[PDB]
This record gives sequence, C-alpha cells and structure tokens, in this order.
Amino acid sequence: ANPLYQKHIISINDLSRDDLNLVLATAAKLKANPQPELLKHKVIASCFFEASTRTRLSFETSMHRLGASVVGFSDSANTSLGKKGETLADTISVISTYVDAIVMRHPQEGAARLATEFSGNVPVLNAGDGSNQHPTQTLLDLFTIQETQGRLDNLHVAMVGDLKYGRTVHSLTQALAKFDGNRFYFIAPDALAMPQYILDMLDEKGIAWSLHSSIEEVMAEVDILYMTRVQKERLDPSEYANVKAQFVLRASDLHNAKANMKVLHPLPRVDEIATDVDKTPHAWYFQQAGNGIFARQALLALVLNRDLVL
Amino acid sequence: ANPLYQKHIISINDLSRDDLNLVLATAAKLKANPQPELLKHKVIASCFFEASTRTRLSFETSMHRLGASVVGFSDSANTSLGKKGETLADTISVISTYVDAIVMRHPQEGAARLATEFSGNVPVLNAGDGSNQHPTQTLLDLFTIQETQGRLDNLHVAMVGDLKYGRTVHSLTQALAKFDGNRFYFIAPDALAMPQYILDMLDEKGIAWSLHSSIEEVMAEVDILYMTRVQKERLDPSEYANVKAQFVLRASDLHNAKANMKVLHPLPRVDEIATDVDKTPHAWYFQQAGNGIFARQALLALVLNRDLVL
Amino acid sequence: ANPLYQKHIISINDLSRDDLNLVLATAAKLKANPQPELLKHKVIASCFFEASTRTRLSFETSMHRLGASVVGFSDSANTSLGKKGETLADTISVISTYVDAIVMRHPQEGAARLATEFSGNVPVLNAGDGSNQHPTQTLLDLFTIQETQGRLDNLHVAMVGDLKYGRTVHSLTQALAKFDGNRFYFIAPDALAMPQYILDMLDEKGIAWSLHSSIEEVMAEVDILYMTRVQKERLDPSEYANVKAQFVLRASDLHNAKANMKVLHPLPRVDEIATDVDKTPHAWYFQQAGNGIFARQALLALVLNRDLVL
Amino acid sequence: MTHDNKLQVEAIKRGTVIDHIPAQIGFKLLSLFKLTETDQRITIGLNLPSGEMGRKDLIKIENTFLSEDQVDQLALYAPQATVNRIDNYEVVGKSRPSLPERIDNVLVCPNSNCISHAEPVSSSFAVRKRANDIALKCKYCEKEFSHNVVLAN
Amino acid sequence: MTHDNKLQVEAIKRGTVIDHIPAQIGFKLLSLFKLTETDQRITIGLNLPSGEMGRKDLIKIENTFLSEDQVDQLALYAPQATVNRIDNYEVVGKSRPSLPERIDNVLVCPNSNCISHAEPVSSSFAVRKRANDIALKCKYCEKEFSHNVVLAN
Ligand SMILES: [Zn+2]
Ligand SMILES: [Zn+2]
Repeated sequence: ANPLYQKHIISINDLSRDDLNLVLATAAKLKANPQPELLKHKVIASCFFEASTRTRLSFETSMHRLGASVVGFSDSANTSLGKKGETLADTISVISTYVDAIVMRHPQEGAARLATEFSGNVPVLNAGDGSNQHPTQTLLDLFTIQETQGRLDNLHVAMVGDLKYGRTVHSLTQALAKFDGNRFYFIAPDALAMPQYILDMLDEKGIAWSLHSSIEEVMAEVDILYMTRVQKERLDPSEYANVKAQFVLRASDLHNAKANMKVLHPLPRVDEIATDVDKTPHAWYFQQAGNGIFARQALLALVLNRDLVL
Repeated sequence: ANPLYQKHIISINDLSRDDLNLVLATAAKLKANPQPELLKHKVIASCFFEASTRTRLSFETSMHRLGASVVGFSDSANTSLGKKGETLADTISVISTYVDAIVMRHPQEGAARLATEFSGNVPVLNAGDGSNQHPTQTLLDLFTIQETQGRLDNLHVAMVGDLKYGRTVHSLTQALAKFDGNRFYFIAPDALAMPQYILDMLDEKGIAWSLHSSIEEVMAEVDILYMTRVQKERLDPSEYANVKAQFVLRASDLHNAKANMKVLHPLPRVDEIATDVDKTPHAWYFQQAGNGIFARQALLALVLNRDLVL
Repeated sequence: ANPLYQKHIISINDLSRDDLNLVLATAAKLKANPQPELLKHKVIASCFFEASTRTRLSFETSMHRLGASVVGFSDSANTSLGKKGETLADTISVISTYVDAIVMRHPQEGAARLATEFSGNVPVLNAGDGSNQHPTQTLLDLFTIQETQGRLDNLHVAMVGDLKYGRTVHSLTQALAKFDGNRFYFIAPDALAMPQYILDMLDEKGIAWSLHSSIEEVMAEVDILYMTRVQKERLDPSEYANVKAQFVLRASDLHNAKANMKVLHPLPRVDEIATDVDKTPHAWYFQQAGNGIFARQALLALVLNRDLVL
Repeated sequence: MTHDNKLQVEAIKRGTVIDHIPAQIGFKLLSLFKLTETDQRITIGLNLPSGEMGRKDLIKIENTFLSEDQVDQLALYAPQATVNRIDNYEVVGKSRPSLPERIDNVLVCPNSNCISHAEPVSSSFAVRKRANDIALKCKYCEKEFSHNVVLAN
Repeated sequence: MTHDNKLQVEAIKRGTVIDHIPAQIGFKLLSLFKLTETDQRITIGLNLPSGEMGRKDLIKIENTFLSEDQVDQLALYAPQATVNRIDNYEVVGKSRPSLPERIDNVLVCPNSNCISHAEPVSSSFAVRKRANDIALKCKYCEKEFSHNVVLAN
C-alpha cells in the first residue's frame, strides 16, 4: 500500500515532501498514460457547503476520467443539514456509509478535520476548509510551478493580494517551504498580511522572506507571481476598507520580468489582473487550472488504490 | 421689517454674525416677556422626509408656544411623493399654496435649497439638509454655548464625532468661525474627517485649528466638548468600518478638565458617551436640547413677524 | 393643589379609591359644563410606540377640547428611536424639556414607569403599558360601569377574554377590588388565565371570585360582562393555539340576562361578540368607548391644573 | 464561656463570619454578591459540618461587616444561616437574615418582554413572603415570579 | 512531615502539602473545574502569607488524587508554580507539572469562524515555547492564539 492509501488529505502541514512528490509523480504518468477504469467500482461523495466552479468541476470531472461515480450536493441549502437543522457530524456519519470517499468544502475552519472524526475508514479530501487549508489546490500549483520552472526548489515566489484569508497561500507557502532554497515576497495590505504562524514556520526552517508595498519591486527577480483575490466573503466588517483589490497587474507591468516567469492565480479574479494579461506568454492561470484534472485525478488514484499506479 | 423677515433659513454659511446674534437676542427676550399669541393666525408645514425626534418635536412645539397651527407629515411614505411617484418640486409648489412657512428635513443634500426655487414667497426652514447644513441645530448650540460660557468668541471648542457627515458641525463650525478668536480641535477617524471646505475657510479667516487622536489630549484646555454621532445611515459601504464610535467619553475621562466646560452633543447618541457622564456637572446635552424650544421659537418669530418681537 | 396634580399615572395599583372617585367626579362635571380653554397654554406629548386608534384619538381629542396643543408620533419607526437606534431613556429626557406632560404607549412592560425616572417632574400618563397596566382605559370602564350600573360596589362582574395578556382587565380588576362587595367571574382558556398576583390580591382583600368554562352560566346574574380580544401580538408561539377567540357572544346568548346588564369591551374586537349584538340594549362597548373623552378629559385636567375644575 | 466547638475553623481577629450556609449556596454567595475583591483574608469552607450535623458552608471574612441590608439580601439564599460579627477573636453580636423589603440591582426580570431588558435600568423587586414561597415583583415589568425562577448576578 | 509555624491549611485523608499560588485565581479555579459540587470538604482560603515574593494562596486535594492529566491544566497559569496530591497520611508525595501541549475540553477557540463553535467537538490546542510568550493553535482551525486571548474559558 502506497504512502497515501486510504489517508485523509486535510492539511499540507500534515504531509511530507515525499507525499507531495509522489502525487506529482502519479500526476505525471496519469497525464501521459490515462486509466479510464482505474476507479471503476467506486462512488465518491462531492460535498460542497460553499460556492465553487473550478474545485468542484475539475474535482468531479477527475473522478469520471477514472471511471468513478459521483453523488453529492453543491448547495447545503437543500440538504438535511440545511432545512431540518442537522449536524455536520451526523451528516458525515451517514454519508460515510454510502460512499468510499468524501470530498468536502465548507465555509468554516476545521470542517475537514472534524469530518475525519466521524467518517470511519473513509478518506476525507478537504476541498476547502473555509479560509484555512486547501491541499488539492496546492498540488495544482506545484504540478504547475514544476511544469513551468523545471524544479520546485530555488525559486523566487511572490504571493500578492489577500494573504490573511487566502487559504491557497497558506498551503502553498507551507508546501514550497518543504523544498530547499525558496525565497518569498509577501505583498499585501497590512490589515490582511501573511499570518504569523506561517512566518514563524518559515523562520523555524530558516526560509528567506521579505515584505514589499508594490509589484515593480520584485518583478525583475520573481519566477512565480502568485496573484490572489481578496476574500470578501470572509472579511470582517472592520476590514471592508480592503474590499477592493489594492494591487493590480497590467500587461505593461511585466516589461522587465524574467523569461521563465509565469503568473499564477487560482481563478476567481476581479481586476487584480487586467484582462490584457491573458495575451502575454507569462499568463498561466488558466493553463494551471487545467492541471487540476491531473493533480486531482492523481490524488484520487492515490487514496483509493492500495496498488501503486503505473 | 427685521433682518430675517420672510427670509429663507437654508445655510449658516448664508447668514451674518448680526443675524445670529439677532436670533440669540430674540431667543432671550422670548423667555422674559413670552408671547403665546405671536403667530396666532399662521399655519406652518412640518415636512419631514427623514426620521427625527428632537428637531421635529421641539420645532412643532415652538410653533404652538407661538399660537400657530401645524400641518405636515412625519414620513414621506404616506404622501404622493411616496406612493404615487411625485417630484419634490411639485410637492413644494403646492404646499406653498397652503401654508405660511415650510420646515423641511430631507435625505438628500440641497433639497432645502431646491424647495426655495419653488415655494414662491414662502420661507423655507431647513430642518436637516442631508449630511450638509442644519441651521436650526446651530442656533441651539450657540445659544447653549453662550449660556454656559457667557461668550461666543475666544473659546476652545472641540468636535469629536464623525465630522464628514456630521451636518451638525458643518454649521456650528462655520458659525463659531464668524466670531473672534475661536480655537478648534478636530478629533475623528481619518475616513470621517472635517471636510476640506471648512478647513480652507478657517485658514482664509485665520482661525487656529488642529487635529488630535484622542479626547484627553485637549481635555484640559477646552471650554466646549462637542461629541457627535456616527452618521451610520449616510456612510458608504467602504466605511462600514467606522460604524462603531471610536471615541468614548466616560465620567473618569472628565475631571482634569476646566470648570466652565460643558459636554454638548447634537442629540442622538450611541456609546460615544457613557451614561455615567449624565451625572457630572459638565453634562449639558439635554439642557442643550430643551434650548431647542427657544432658539427655534425665536427663528419662527423673526421670519413670520415683520416687527422685531420687542 | 388636588391629590393628582403633577402626579404620574403609571399603575392602577398606585392610586387609591379616593384618587379614582376624584377622576369620576371631575369627569362628570366637565361632561356637564365644558371648559374649552382650561389647559389653554399647555402642550402635551402623545407618544405611541405601538398601534392605537381610540386610545390615541380619544386622548388627543381630549386635549383639544381643553384647548391644549398636541405634538408627538404615532409610529416609533420615523423617530430617532427607530432609525438612529437610540435608547428610550434619552428620548424621554429630551421630550420632557419640550412638553408639559407625556402620554406614552409602549409594547414593553414597565416602559411608562421607566419614563418617569427620566421625565423631569413632567407627568407621564401611561397610555398602555405592554400587556401590563392601562390606567386610562379603566377610567372609561369605571365611569361607564357606574353610569350604567349607578354604582361601583356590589357588582357581579364577569371577564371573558384573554386574561393573561389583557392589560385592561389587570387594571380594572385591581380597581374594582378597591370597592366593597364586588364579585368576579373569570372565564378564559387555561393558558391565558387571570394572572396569579391578581388572584392573590383578591384573597388578601377577601373578594369573591370563581372560574367558569362558559358565559352561559353566569349570564343569568352578571351586571357587567367585560369581554376582551385575544392579545395575539403578546402571545407566545407555544400559545398560538388560543389565537382564535374561544368564547363568542351572540344576541341569542343574552336571552336570560338581567336588565341593568351591559356588555363592555376595550374595543378592538374580532368575533368574540357577534355583530348581531350591536342591535341589542345590552350593547355598550361603543358607548363605553365614547366616555373615553370624558374620563381622559378628567385625568388631564386634574394633572395639569392645580385647582379642582369647578 | 465563649468559643468551644470540637470542630476546626479559622477565626478572624476582627472580621465577619457567615455560618449555617446550605450546600451549593456558599460558593453561590461568594460567586454572586462578589466577596472576592478583598486583599484581606477570607476563608472558604464548603460542605463542612461545623455548625450542626448537616452539610453546611462557612465564609470567614476579615473586617468585611455587611450592613443589615446586605445580610438580608442573603435571606433569599440561606434564610437559616446566621451571621456572626467578631471583635478580635472576642466575638460580639450575632444575627440571622431578614427578608429584604426589596432586592434591587442584583436579580433580573425573567420577563422577556419586560422593559428593563433593553434600557439602562437597575433591576428591582418588592420582596413578598407567601405560603411555601417568596414572590418577587418588578418595579418595571410589574409581573411577579417565584424566587426560584429569578436568576441573578 | 510538614514544618510550619504560621497559619496554613490542615491535614486531610491522603493529604497534599506544598507552596501553591493563586494570584486571586483560587475562586475562578473552582468555577473552571467545578470544585463546589463534590459535597465533600473544601480546602479554600484566599489571600495568605507568602515567602516574601508575591502573595499566594494554598489548596490541597482531599479524597481525590487529581489525575496527572488535569494537574497539567494548571501549568498554563504558572509555568513555575506548584505541587499537589499526596499519599494517605501526613507525609509528602509531591509533583511539579511542566508545559503540557494537550488541552482538551477546557478552552474554546476565539475564532469567530471555527467549527468548534457550532458543532459538538472537544477543543484541543498546541502549547508553544513562543518568543517571550505562549501561543496555542486550534486542532481544527490551526490558527495560533496566545494563551491570553483564550481566557474566555
Ligand atoms: Zn420586569
Ligand atoms: Zn480553531
């Protein structure tokens, strides 16, 4: 049984460099030599208590490319947890007896963890731990950073935008921090700066990181410009001042950027990246989104397959 | 015909020191040799398109102390400017053929100014020009200041609420600034600061003024502490951060302050002043209210009575 | 100065047999010889924070017939105690500086009591205390009962409506228990029974009282059949079963009733009394309502006029 | 003949002791009428058989004499419990609670609709002793409840 | 085997004996572990004489050998403080707890959006040797909060 057989995927913080590499590994050939029946008699649960286009569609699609079935809900509104006021613990408790795996996104922190304490013997893939972890999205980033940079170590990675509530950066920093010689540039509004625990984890490992009040500061030395959207939905009243994107990237802003550079951004964007940038060779946010199929296909394959796919 | 007969009362900025003193002068007399039959056969209209408790009630009450009838509406919702979609101009043009004077409070800025362009020969009393001026309120404030301070010149006034939408300070500040050597202390959050045009005025008039980040910075030098309410209802979504009173006055905060000081407050309040201040001798924001009867009763007399109410 | 000059009228539980008899005595006189300019230069506040028709209009017509001026609001929704979220205490502290007396109705128990602690030496006439007291409604009742019955003692009074949330029976019962030899018949659903503190008050005074599951029984010997509507708005969800009147009076029901008998009713009705009872001689709820002007004209004249009105 | 009980206590030279306190009432009294802002020796004996052979609670306190009004306010929680005033290990005047004429500032009208539930008002109740019970009546809400249903702090 | 000359808590059945220290914590330390229900004796005495280094208070434990799991629920309110639970008679079998990382079913995550608020969970954090301070991190929310921010039970 492989390192990830039947395992829960809740936090990048609970995974080792080996784990990630393994997924990426799998993603490599799964993207090369498909296996349309790899998960033929499995039925996976797609539980989304939050909004989502990419993470649910690429996720469910993945499941079909592996010949697996899907059952779930994209809106907790018509579920029993919704109209009859049922607890999540109970929800997962019942659902864990129907499917073989549970893929859940929730607006609240720790939802995925909680679920692991009720789904027994049933792998729980966290698709969105409200403002916390987002394991699967980090895999797409890596499989993508590596696809465009050749490596995952010795990189100048800039993460701009909301970094406080940006679940995506929490997992990617912790991820890229498991590799050697990486440098970070956290560009964001003071009121939404990179959480302390992530900064401390970085010092604990001795990783280089600095702050900046603009993009043209690090544009010439960064390999990956990881753009992000401001987490409105999660902001606190006393922070509505930061509602509009404070940083904006225009095709003109890339005049002096490295060649091997790519612009990343999980996709809901709102003027953080002017539409004129899609036309640039540096734009890679849609091509990275596509790798979601491969990264997620691989994670699936890894968790429901004792055997180690080839 | 006295200086304010049949004149409109739309903007302090439109009145002269003499006019103000004239009101204050009249206000005084009217509590010495009252005249319960001054406006005996006059009918005034109280048109409040906006909520109110102090202004509208003291305002009508004064009307009765002067022997005049009252007709109007406290909620624009049951009028035809409401249920039948009729312009505010057509509303005025007709009311102006019924009553002898129009008293209006309106949500939008300049609605008072506008209604004067239609109510031919019928005095328009602006009871609350949406976040802009509030003439009548000021007349209390002055009458109150000069009651407790003895003078309206050479004073250390401090205004502490949201000063950007505080239609009450727009007027009191422009007013006091018609008097010699008044010193101002603007305390408030950056987003809700004292409008430029008021600051620019003060300069070209050579009035001393400074900002401060706390009340206790100027507490020992002020004769008047003008606390004001957050104008939550007029704020923009991108300011829902200043909704909470950032500055609070407490009994403790009060006694390293001058003796002659008084705490004045346009009247609606929400924790900007702990209820424990009421008890102190500096509290005056209620007696400031009652003075509403005299100031207004005064302004009504002047505008509808040709002969200076001797 | 009469017993009731400047006094507050918050509870029937705070007045004596003499206080009561003095109102009725006055009410009589004014009903005979009116005094159009009695409260000539008085200005009264009509504050209604809850729906009302008679109570406010009967009260307001009473002021005009005594030459008083009226100011106030019938809907707390267009006040600063509605749009600008401010306490009642403050609202009362400012009003008390404009008017000569405050007539207030509130949807919350003890709200009138509260106002007394803030209206400086300005009488507070409790229109209607949320489901608690209603002093002015009881006066009509007494003035009406004595009118029809000719006395206030030695009466067989039956009370039929919702007795738990019936502020009208709470007062009237404490008042009738201030007269000798009165016998009560309480009819109503177990859920909305006559409140205990009342029953206990009867036993202390050793007044006779019994419970019955039907009008028909006591019908034979009741002088006053005082029915009430079900206070649907004060009910508790767990009591919505009683939302419909459980006792209905029809003309036929008055077949074996005494002659001096009358049917009373603070009036908003809803099927507890069939419309076919209005033709009957026993009908007296509307006439009972009319005495409203007298009772209340009497209370106003005794609280705002040092001398006894003739 | 002064002090001689064959049980263990911690007399307070010049102080106040409140004995015969029902179980789960001692803590309640020190966790209600706030007898802790005192950098003075207070001794808390809970569930002890010192007075009589039942489970009582003892509150020894140094120089914190609660006026005849703050003691009566205890009659609603431990009507039997006596309260002893002591002068330097040399005790003086004893006493045992008396139902207050009112209990202002400490309880709460259980009335959800009561007005004192939304405005800056000090709670108040006329205290009325009845049959097998005490009746508390708001000065505001005017309704009346059983002391067992009126919660407070 | 105690050695005392001046005013301090007595011997019980399997008595404890050491330098405890609540800085006016004792009372809350009762309304945080429910030490008022057990209708058995209660060793309580706030404000007592100290070894000339910050006042302190004592409270041993009779008829109870507090598990070596709850006793560690004390070391987060005094890293260098005290001992408890001793054997049958008047001799010493002391202990001095350190900084245990596991804190279950006692503290709540301050995170307005931490499931541990709406669901039937049992909070758990991670105690850290942080810069001049000590911070904890919710097992579900993973957010770090200083032990001073988690004073709300
Ligand atoms: Zn109450
Ligand atoms: Zn948490």
